[PDB]
Amino acid sequence: GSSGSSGCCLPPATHRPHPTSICDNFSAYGWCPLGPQCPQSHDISGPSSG
Ligand SMILES: [Zn+2]
Repeated sequence: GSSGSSGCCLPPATHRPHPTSICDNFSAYGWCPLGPQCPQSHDISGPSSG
């Protein structure tokens, strides 16, 4: 297929900070019974099925 722009992502100047541990509920489900207080991080990436 067509392809031009080589992704408008930030330079390698510095690698972004990585999480310590993602939750199990908010991870996929999206919601968590602990809310923001939850000790685990809640990062919504957006996986695919299939
Ligand atoms: Zn959680």
